[PDB]
Order: sequence, then structure tokens, then C-alpha cells
Amino acid sequence: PDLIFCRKQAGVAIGRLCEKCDGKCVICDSYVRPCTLVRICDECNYGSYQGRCVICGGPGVSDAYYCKECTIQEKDRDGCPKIVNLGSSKTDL
Amino acid sequence: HRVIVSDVQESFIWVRYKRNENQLIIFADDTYPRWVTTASLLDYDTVAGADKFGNICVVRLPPNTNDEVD
Amino acid sequence: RYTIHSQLEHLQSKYIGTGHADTTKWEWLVNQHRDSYCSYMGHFDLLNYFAIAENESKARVRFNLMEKMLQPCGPPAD
Amino acid sequence: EEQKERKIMKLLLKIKNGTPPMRKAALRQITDKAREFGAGPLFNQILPLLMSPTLEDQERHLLVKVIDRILYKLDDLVRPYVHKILVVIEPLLIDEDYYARVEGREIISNLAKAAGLATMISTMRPDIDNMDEYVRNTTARAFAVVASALGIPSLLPFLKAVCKSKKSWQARHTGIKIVQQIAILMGCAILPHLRSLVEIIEHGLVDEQQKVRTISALAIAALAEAATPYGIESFDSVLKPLWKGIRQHRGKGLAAFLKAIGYLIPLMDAEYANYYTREVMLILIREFQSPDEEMKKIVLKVVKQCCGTDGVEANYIKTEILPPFFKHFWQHRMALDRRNYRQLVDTTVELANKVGAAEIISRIVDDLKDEAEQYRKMVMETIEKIMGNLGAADIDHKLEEQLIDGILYAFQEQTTEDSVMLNGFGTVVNALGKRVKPYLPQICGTVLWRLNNKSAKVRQQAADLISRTAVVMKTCQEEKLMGHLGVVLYEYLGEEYPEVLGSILGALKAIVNVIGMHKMTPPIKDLLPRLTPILKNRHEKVQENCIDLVGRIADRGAEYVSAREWMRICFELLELLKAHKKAIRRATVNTFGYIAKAIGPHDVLATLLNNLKVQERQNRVCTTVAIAIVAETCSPFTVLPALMNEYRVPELNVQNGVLKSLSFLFEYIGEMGKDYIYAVTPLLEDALMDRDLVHRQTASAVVQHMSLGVYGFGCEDSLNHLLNYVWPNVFETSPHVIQAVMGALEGLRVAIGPCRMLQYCLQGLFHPARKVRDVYWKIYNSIYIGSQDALIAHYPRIYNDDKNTYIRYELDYIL
Ligand SMILES: [Zn+2]
Ligand SMILES: [Zn+2]
Ligand SMILES: [Zn+2]
Repeated sequence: PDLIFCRKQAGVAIGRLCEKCDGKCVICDSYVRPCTLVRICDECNYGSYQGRCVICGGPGVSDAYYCKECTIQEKDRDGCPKIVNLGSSKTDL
Repeated sequence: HRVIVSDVQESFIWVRYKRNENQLIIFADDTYPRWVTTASLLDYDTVAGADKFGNICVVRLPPNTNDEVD
Repeated sequence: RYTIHSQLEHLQSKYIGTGHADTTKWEWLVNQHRDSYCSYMGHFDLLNYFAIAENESKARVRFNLMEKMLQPCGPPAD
Repeated sequence: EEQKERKIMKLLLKIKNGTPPMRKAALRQITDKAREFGAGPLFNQILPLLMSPTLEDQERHLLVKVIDRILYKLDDLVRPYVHKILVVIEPLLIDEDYYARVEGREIISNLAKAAGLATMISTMRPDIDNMDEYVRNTTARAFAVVASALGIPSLLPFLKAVCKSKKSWQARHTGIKIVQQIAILMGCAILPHLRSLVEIIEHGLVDEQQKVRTISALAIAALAEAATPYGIESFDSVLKPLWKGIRQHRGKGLAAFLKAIGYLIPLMDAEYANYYTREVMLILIREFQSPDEEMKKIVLKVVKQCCGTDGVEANYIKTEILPPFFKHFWQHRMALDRRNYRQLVDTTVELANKVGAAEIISRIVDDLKDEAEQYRKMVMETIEKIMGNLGAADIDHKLEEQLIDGILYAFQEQTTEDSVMLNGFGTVVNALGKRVKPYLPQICGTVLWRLNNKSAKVRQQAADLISRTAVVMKTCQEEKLMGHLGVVLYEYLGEEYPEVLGSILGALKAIVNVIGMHKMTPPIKDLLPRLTPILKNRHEKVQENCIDLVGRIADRGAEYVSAREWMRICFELLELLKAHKKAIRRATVNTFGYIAKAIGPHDVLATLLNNLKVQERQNRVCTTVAIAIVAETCSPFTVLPALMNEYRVPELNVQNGVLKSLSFLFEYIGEMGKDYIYAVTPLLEDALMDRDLVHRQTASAVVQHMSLGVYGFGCEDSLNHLLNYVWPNVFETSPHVIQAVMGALEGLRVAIGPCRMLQYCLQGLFHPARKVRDVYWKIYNSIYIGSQDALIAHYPRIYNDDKNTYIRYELDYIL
């Protein structure tokens, strides 16, 4: 898998989720207790990328959250959690 | 005949005085380091302590504790 | 070869104060002293404590702690 | 050589079509070789690829980044090319796309910073009196952009000169348009320079050119809107000519002048607002009576703005504005347009917000019975918004009469169905509340008549009406009519249309939610057997509403059904706990909780543990979820011993299932798991010392979820005991196992403290073995990034050697 996190300084944009992966934690893939709202960086929310899914990239229909365990361990305090595809290009998958 | 001693970097140490053999004997200590500033005895087995960093703690000896060891 | 796990471990090595299997005692202790001084400057009552113990003003203690941050523990070996 | 430099600028193709690493590398290379390449070839290659007609937005963004980075390096070496750059990217300032405009603004800003102010002025000057409006438009926009990039004070003298030019009224027009575009682009950041901008443009209101007068009025309006709410001392020398001009002019120029008046009046204090509003209101009525669409669109906004200021009085409004307003503005041609329709609705709602809901509603109510569907729709929109903002505390009899008559007629005669009438009906009746007792009979008669026939969309609308009105239908001391309509609803349960079925299910749920589970006309004993086969439908609306209804029944009326039927319903719901939709998932979790609470754990858990063994993976997850739900609703005191007896069975592929169940169970129950750590520790001790790697991985998952779930409740003794068994597994070569062990260690950090973790870790940081050192530094780096500041108190004492001082003396100070 050629997938990393963005991990840039996140700003005031809010992450979205498509309807497949809707109630998951963007970090640990859990469904128990969504706690903290996800912020993304300004580059990952731009132009045609505005409003896409943080996890997969599809059309977003709800807000993305950190679960309670990640909030307790302070995993919301790293960079932008958008998934980046290194094996392909920008307008690719 | 019990003595509670505070250390600068360690926590409290418990000491007994044996009158007939003229001895000061350590019989218990703590498992955590503590920069102790002050201490107060609550009863025969319990100490309250404070730290240089802003914490208060209460430490108690287990009931099975043998005061007469070597 | 690009995984999330090797990206996490490389970002850990970028956080100042982190070490590896070739870290020396000197480096470890210099990190300890530097963030000890930063924490004394952050916490207000530890600084009050030191300022009463050594009969100095708080601004003077902060300036001294700042000056000691450039080379704590003396110079390195080699 | 010239033929080679394009071959090297293939770096551009690398940047456009490449992965992130190749893109970053080529970006570095071009930004370090920009000065050697030069501004000639770089832009001679970048501009065609920029104005290519098959470029996409992301490649344009990448090219914008490249242009920024090369303009940073080439600072004045672009002066002989500024004109070419501007010719290429002067469009993209007027494009339809929003991001094209943003990127054009970035390029023009970086270019104006690389070159000077003098170069930009000298290059852009000649196209100011050019006789093509399009060119003048883009030149004004680009001048506004360079002003935003280099500061207004740098461009104030050029504007002061160009707005007073004596040879070209086109040049004067362009300069004032530049000021307007500056206001529009920069917003409230113009306030320190308001007086200077107004002083530059104020001589234009009295120009002998009508085009110049109009652009001056529009610029004054833009500056006022940007400055709102501050800054009115800077508009006086315009306050006098503006009012003289609205009393003198007629036409487009009058429209622009009135727009400026309307933006300026909300800036004033009370006396000034009152006085200037009287004047503008006289001429504003004369324009109330007007043909022009743009004029009326301006006039509505000016009325909305004037009537919203503090100095203007509700009595003056009532006596002067409302009669001609409602006389000339509420007709079918006003209903026919769209933009003007939306402006009129907002103006009327906001007028009500200061004059009282009674005045407006009593003025427009009788039009609810009209021969125009669009007119009825507009009146209903207005009334619904007013009664949603203000309420019905001031409405009285002879007005509720007309209100109810009208909304009933409008619901009945509606031919094309749309949610406007539905939401208006709902808002009106829910705002009345207790006060509509004497009308509920004919209301319910109408709902029943609409529900009995009419193509099933009328039926679905009536079902939604029942849904949103049942609360007031009961809290008004009424149950027989809702019982009867619940009966006729229950008769509508085999349907061809899933969206209508969802609506009737929702209406039934709303009824059973408020009416007693006793005292009810349709019996639950006959309702639920009808509900059970609907659980197999696949439409999402049907599924969610049906499951929610069954959950409400199981919650309030469990004592009317048999545990056998509850068992069947549980086993039919089991597989929906992993459904693809969040709504279905949450509904199923709630319903399973209610049903498990209704019956009990003893026989449900029997079958759950039974099918734990004989099921495959995709079906095992739902069983684990169901076990955790049962343990949460009926205490895990009844779940854990039976679940550990299953582990006692000597079989892999069964012990693994028990372990996965325990992990998800502790994760789901959270702080409730603090009474059950001692009971589970022996199983985990056996599992963490085991030949199978999956055993150890799953047991570490369990430890992690337990330790994070109990945090701040004092189970440090139990978790220290378990840490003793977790630690021996840190020397594990397997990726998933070592990843589980690290997560368990990070959870135990939170639960136990960084002190104990540091005490375990100090053993091998300086071990002779490089492998031990690797592992221990990984663990230490985790403990250090999490809780760096707490470690200041826990470091051990290290002594001074010959050359270096390692003791911390401040901590040895005594007071
Ligand atoms: Zn998480
Ligand atoms: Zn990002
Ligand atoms: Zn997705």
C-alpha cells in the first residue's frame, strides 16, 4: 500500500465523509463514540478537492470525527489526517 | 517507635527504633520517586505528602506489614 | 515502499528530544536539561520556589535559565 | 544553447504529469535553476501551457505554484515581460469559474511584487482610455489587484491624478471603477483609507457625464458596504450632493443614487437616519409606482435597509410606507418573476420583524384564497417565515379564523404538490399549539379525505402532516381523532410505493410515540405481526422507519408481546447491525438494546454463543456487536462467565472468537468495565503466553481497550499486573503483533502513568545489544512524544563525571 497521511498544519476547514465510510474514525477505523471534529489543511480543501471524503476521496455527505480513544491519547493533535495516494498522480484515483 | 523520613528525590521511608539493641531499621519504602516538600501523619499507617510539582498523595502500609524485620 | 508506518517512525525522529540506538548519554542529558529549563519557565510556582530559595527576582531567574540553555552539561566529547 | 533549454524545461512535463515525489523534486530543480534559465524561455514555455484549452483546474493550480516560485527568484528580470504575462492572464479575472479568478489574482499579485509599481503603471496605463468596455473592465480589475498587493497608499497619487483627468471621460470612468473594484475586493480593510478614497471620487457625483455620475454613485455604495457598520464621518461631502441628485435625476442614474443612499443610511445615528429616510422615502414611493424591473429590485432593497435602522419609527412606517407598499408590490406579476419574488419575501419578513406580525399577516392573509397557485405559494412562504421568526403571541380571534380558513383552502386546492404548503401548515399549527382546539375536527377531516385517495403523493403529504402535527394533536387534550386516523393508517400497510410506505410508517411511529401504549384504538398485538414482514424490505426509508417503530413498541409496550416473537425479531435484526448506512445501523443498535432489555440475556446469549462457532467472518462481527449490546443493556455480570466458559473449550478458531468478542465488548462498554478487570485477567494471562500469534495480538487489543476505557477510576493494580504479561512480547518480529503490543503499551501509558513506563524502559536504553537498544528506543520515543512535560519529574539522578555536569540542582534546593 502506497498510502500515507498528509500531516500538514491543519486550519479551519472541516473534513467530510462519504456515505460508505460515514461513522468511522479517520485514524483507527472504529465506530464507537465519535468525539472530536476533524480539521484539514488548506491545500487538501481546494478547488475540485473541496468537500471530498477524507478516507477514500468520494463525495462527502457528513462530517468526519475522531473517536474518544484517539482524543484521549491526543491523536487529534497531529497534522491533517487526509489520506494521500503516492502511487498515482493528482487527477488519478 | 515509628519514624517517617522524607527524601529529597525519593518518597517516604519507614524506620523502626529497636530500644533493646539500639538500632534504627528500615522496614518499608515507596515504589515511586517524589520530590517531597511536606508530609503529615494521618494515622499509624498513613502519610499524606506534597510535591515540588503540585501534587498531593496519600500512602498507606498494607495490613500484613511486619514492623519487626531486618 | 511508502507506508503509513514508516512515515510515522520518520516523523517521530523529527520531534526534538527523541533518540535512537546510537544516542549518547551526553545527548540524552542535554535534552533532559533543556526541557527541564523550559518547564521551569512555564510553571509559575516552580519559578516562585526557585526565586525564594535563591534570593533573586523572577526576571533575573528567567534570564539566567535562558542563558544556561545554550550549553548545559558542558561541551561534548571528541 | 537554445534548443537544449526546452529539453531541460521538460521539468514542466515532470511537474504536471507525475506523482507527488516527482513533482516535489522537479519543483525544487526548477526553482533552483530559474535564474540560470531566465525569464524569456521560462515564460515562453509556461504561458502556452497555461492558455491551453485542455488544461484542468489542478494542473492550473500546479502551474500557479510554479509561477510563484520562479517569480520569487527572478525579481526584476521580468520587467521586459510584464506586458506578455498580463496579455495572457488578463482574462481569468472575469471568468465564470471562481477558482480561475483566484489564481489570476495570485499571479497578478506575485507579478506586481516582482516588478515595481512604476513598471506596472507604465505597462497598464495605455489601456485605460481604450474604447473597448471589455478591456477597460479587465484593466480596472487588474489595477484593483495590484493595489491590494502593494497597498492603497502606493496607488493613491495615480488615482488622484487619473480621476481628475481633463481629456478622457473614459479615463475618469476607469479610475472610479478602479476605486469601486478596490472596495469590492478588499472589504472592511479599506476603513483606514476611507476618507482618501471618498475624497478622490467625490467630485464625480456632479460630473457632466452621466456614465461618470453613475459609476461614482456605485463606488460610494461599494465603499459604504465595505465599511459597514463603521465610518460615516467620511461621507458628508457626498451626503449633500446625493440627496440633491435623487431629488433631481431620473432613470439608471437615479437607481444608482438610490442604491448609494440605501447603503449609507444604516451607517447613521438616529436623527440623521430619520431625516434622510423621510426624504428618500418620498422619492422612494414615487418609485414604488414604476415599471422597471431593475428599479423595483433596487427599491425593495433600499426599503429593507431603511426600515432596519434604529432612527426609523414603527409608527411612521405603518402610516407612510405600508399602504403603498402592499398596494403596488403584492400582485401576480410580482409572483411570476423569481429574483424579485425572493427579494419581496425577504423584505416583507424583515418589515414584519420591526412592525409586528399582526400588521403584515392581517394585510396578506385574505390572499390565501386566490385563483393563482404561485400567488398562494408566495403568501404561504411569507406567512410561514413570519410565524417561524416571531410566533403567535399577538395573533387574536378573527385572525386565526382567516388563517385557518386560508391554510385549509390552500392545502385542499393544491394541484401540484410541493413542500411549501406542508411546511406552512405545520409551522402555523405548531405555533398555535394549545390554542387550536376548536379546529382540530375539520383539520383531521381534511387529512383523512386527502389520505383516503389521490394518487399516493397526496397520501404521503398527509402522512407527513400527521407526523409533524401529532404532538399538538395530543397535547391539545385529544386522542379519539388520532386513534381513528391511526386505524386508517394501519389499514394502509401493504403498498406498492416505498416512499409512501415510509411516510405512513413515520406517521404511525409519531402516533405511538405520543399516544399511550394503553388507551390506544389499534391494538399492538395485531400491529406487530403486521410489522414483522416489512423488516425484509430493502428501501432505506422503509427500513429505518420500520425498525424505529418496532423499537418504540419494544420500549414502551413490551408487556403485550411474547418472548418467542421477540426472539424471532432479534434474529431477523441481527444482520442489520453491520448495514452500510449509518441511520439503519443506529436504529438497529437502539432496537436491539430495547428488545434485549425487554426479554433478558439468558436465552439470547445462548444462541449468540452457539452461532459464534458455526459462523464465518462477515456474520461473526454482527454477533460480537450483539453480545456487546446485550452486556451493555443487561449488565456484563450476566455475560462474562458464559463467554469465558466458551474460551474454556479446547479449540483455536473458538478461543480467537471469544477474544475478539471480549475486545469489542470492553471497547463498547467503556467505564462500566472497571468492575470486571479482575474476572478477566486469568484468561488474558493464559492468552498472552501462547504459541498462536493471533491469541497474543487479540489479547493485546483487549488490554488496550480496557486500559483506555478505565482511566481516572483507579484500577492501577490490575493494569500493572497485566503490564507484567504484556511486556515480554515487545521482542516480536511479526508486524501486526508488534503493532498490537505497541498500542496496548500506549493505552497503558494513559491508564498507569509515564513514570512506570519510564521505569520499565530505563533498563535497555544503553544495553550492549543493538537489537535491545532499537526496541527500547522505540518504546521510549512513544512515551516521550506522549507526555513530554510529565517526564521532568520522573527522570532518574545521573551523576557528574570528570568533564560534564549532569545533576539538576534547582530540584535539590530546599526552602
Ligand atoms: Zn480512533
Ligand atoms: Zn492536508
Ligand atoms: Zn469515503
